[PDB]
Amino acid sequence: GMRFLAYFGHLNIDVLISVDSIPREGSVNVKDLRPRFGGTAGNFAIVAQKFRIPFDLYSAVGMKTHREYLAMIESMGINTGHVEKFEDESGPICYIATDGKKQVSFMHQGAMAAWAPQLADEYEYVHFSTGPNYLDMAKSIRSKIIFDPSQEIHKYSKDELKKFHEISYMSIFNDHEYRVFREMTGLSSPKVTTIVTNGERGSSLFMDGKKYDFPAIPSSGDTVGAGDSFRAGLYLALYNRRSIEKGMIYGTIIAHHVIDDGIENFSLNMEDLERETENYRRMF
Amino acid sequence: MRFLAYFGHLNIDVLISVDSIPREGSVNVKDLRPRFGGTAGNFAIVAQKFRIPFDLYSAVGMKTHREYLAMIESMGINTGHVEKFEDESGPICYIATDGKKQVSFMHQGAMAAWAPQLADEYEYVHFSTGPNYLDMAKSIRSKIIFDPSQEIHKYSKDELKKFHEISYMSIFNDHEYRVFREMTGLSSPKVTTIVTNGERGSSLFMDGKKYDFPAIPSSGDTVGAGDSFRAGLYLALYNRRSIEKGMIYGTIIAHHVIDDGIELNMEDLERETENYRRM
Repeated sequence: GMRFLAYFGHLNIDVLISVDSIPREGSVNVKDLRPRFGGTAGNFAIVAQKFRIPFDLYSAVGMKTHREYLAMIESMGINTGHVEKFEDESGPICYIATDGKKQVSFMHQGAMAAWAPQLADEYEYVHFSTGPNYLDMAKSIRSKIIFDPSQEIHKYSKDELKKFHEISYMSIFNDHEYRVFREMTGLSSPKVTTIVTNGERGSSLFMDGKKYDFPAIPSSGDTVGAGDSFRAGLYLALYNRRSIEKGMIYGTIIAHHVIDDGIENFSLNMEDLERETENYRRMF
Repeated sequence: MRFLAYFGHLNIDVLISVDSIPREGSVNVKDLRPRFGGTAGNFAIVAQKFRIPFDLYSAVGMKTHREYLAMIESMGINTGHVEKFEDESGPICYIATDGKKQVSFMHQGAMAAWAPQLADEYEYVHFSTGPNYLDMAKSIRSKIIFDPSQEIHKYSKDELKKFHEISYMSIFNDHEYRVFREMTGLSSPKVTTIVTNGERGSSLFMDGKKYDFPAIPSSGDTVGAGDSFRAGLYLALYNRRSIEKGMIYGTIIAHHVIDDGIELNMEDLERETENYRRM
């Protein structure tokens, strides 16, 4: 039987290393050390799971570093059957040294660089975010493909970018990545329906040769994973067979609540979401 | 009464290899691997190969040190006096390297939450790196070996002089001995003192004399060379040999670990020791 969504991304661990001053060379004392479990797949999964959106998470992790992350998401009821587990690898893991006035990130792909993804079953939607060899999978399947390259926009050639975009049902970018895309490809406007997020300011939808703007709801809190909350709202709409406008609004409202409340203490009933969505729609 | 209580770090070095360490932003990690080390760890590994009876005193955070404990336990090293903090991580050092340059981010973690208590009576107590061990040292009647190492700077002028005066022996590398003399204002030692100087060997300051022990020409991994030397020193002390014997034992064991690798018969050591004496 055909499933709803296969979602491809990273289950990244950020090791946050807080120091007074990052030196040029030599040692410095770590004031605070803590991990943050995230990445493109992880942040989506955690929010999407809270809404009971069906999805098969596709990723690759190194068991030298990712045992606790796997245990956490599995405890939330998230199926890790399509997450490749490399016993003698570490990663994806990023060591982030910070003083406030500077930041240095040491990114170890590890397991994600070792992975040869294979699409198991047939899906209505396949979301390709960060990771290896996605265009080879994209080309061969008949699913509605969402192209979401994020920080990996630079690894694709001009023809790979135009190809992946043209075969996609929708492409998603942030403001910077859209400029890089247009520039790398030579496309002035999108060939397919395209979402361009713009952090605190909101997001835009390029569709039918027109640009529709979705202003952000004022928020105050942790913005880490706000894009993934937004994507979870989009899929909530798609799952319920709602309009893309509805999906943009759902994403906007959900991103806002997760920033303000935090995903742990965040609940939201569909009745509120729907009322808030029609209010938003009438106002703009 | 037990032979030795050895205080130090069970340090995990997270070696992060990159093509170039950036001023800001990200960089891809070419190679990522752990190295289990520290003063307590490197000593414990070598000392256990010679079956020297010691009680390792340390503090580790279970968030990061479970595979380290696993390794030393599989070598037969008892971790009964290694404090195990469930909520803490560390001691752990994140070392970013590009060949030309290096940056270290040291997290004491469990070592910063440790309040050491000395359980049994010991003949020898070796205080290397960790908390201010002077409060313990003051109270005990054991033969104290003061080995401040990279933490020489944390002790005040009076603390350095005190710890040194109460010690049976003090041990330093060349840099730490300079630091020691400048902070305390002492031109020469007050108690028997060993000063190591890598490839140039080591010196024993005893009875107002300096006895030089040139190193045995080696080529290999120098990580833990000083800790191997200390294991040879305690091998002679365990077998009731003289200090001169310990210096030679240390010079030979260090050399063998550099050349032959960590992963020696007592009769072989006794003959090699005799051959060292005759140049």
